[PDB]
Amino acid sequence: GSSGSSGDAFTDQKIRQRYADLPGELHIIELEKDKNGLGLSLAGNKDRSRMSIFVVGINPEGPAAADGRMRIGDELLEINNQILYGRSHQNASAIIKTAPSKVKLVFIRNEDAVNQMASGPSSG
Repeated sequence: GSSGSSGDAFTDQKIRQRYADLPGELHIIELEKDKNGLGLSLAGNKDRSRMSIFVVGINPEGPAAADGRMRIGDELLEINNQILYGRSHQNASAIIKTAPSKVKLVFIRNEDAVNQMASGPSSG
């Protein structure tokens, strides 16, 4: 009866409570992919053993920049109903690419993150 794959584990209430243990503050903002998409610089945690996608940059041409909500230090957790926790930053971007114009980004804001992140995308 109009019912298929059930799973309310991606519900905001569950998202905030799931990462409620984190020190920072969960910040869920919707950014409409721009001509290029969600242009954000991701980088693994200083220590490889520690997996975590941080924001060491926010493309001034992307949406995140236009909105003016996302900042440096945010730790992406989920994107378009897809948990990134554990996966490599590279993956995250991939998920967004396949995601539609509108994409729900669920990250955390911690003034200590900047100290945790590696801050080294090594692009060029």
